[PDB]
Amino acid sequence: MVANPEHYIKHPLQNRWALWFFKNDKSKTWQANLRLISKFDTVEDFWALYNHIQLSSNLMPGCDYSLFKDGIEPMWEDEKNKRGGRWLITLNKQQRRSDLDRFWLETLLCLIGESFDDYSDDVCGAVVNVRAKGDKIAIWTTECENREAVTHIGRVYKERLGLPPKIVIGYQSHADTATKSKNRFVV
Ligand SMILES: C[n+]1cn([C@@H]2O[C@H](COP(=O)(O)OP(=O)(O)O)[C@@H](O)[C@H]2O)c2nc(N)[nH]c(=O)c21
Repeated sequence: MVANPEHYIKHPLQNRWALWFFKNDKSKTWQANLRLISKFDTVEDFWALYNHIQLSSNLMPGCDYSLFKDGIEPMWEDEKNKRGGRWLITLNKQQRRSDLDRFWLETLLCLIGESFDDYSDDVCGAVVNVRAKGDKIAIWTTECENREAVTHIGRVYKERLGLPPKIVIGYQSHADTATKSKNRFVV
């Protein structure tokens, strides 16, 4: 009689997120090809978007999805990414059907669930690149000199995906990727 079961129509997330899509439309430049699909700030709206969008393993080669916090564009040029970098995970051709979709959904849940605790503010978003040569998934962070935040993020993320502990993943600064002719950290 006292303890009435309570329920909620919406369950807000701690941050608002935006899903971006990149298509290699050869009539446009790189930046013009990076477009905002939609924003969400609740569990219900995340699942409504995820269940009704094309899987990463079904995208054409050269396409990308990105989930970034509201106000952060998924590019090195953004103020919140300029001094940052990314933890990069590389997949071979065999892993497209077996790992890509599982890894990306686990990455999305990692982000929206704030799995990095006190280093949550260092997280900017994640990107999945679908490529014929090999797929890639990355988590983008705001400051490549914050070693404690970067390595905590990397360690929690690598363990979450269930990656074998013997093969390392690297963290590349965006300033180094933008000038490539090199990893700052490994985990
Ligand atoms: C993420 N990123 C990708 N590029 C361009 O995309 C190219 C390839 O970057 P990629 O698509 O991340 O890797 P890929 O080698 O598997 O294709 C880079 O050499 C840049 O020309 C980018 N170009 C700009 N301006 N800004 C970015 O944030 C950015």
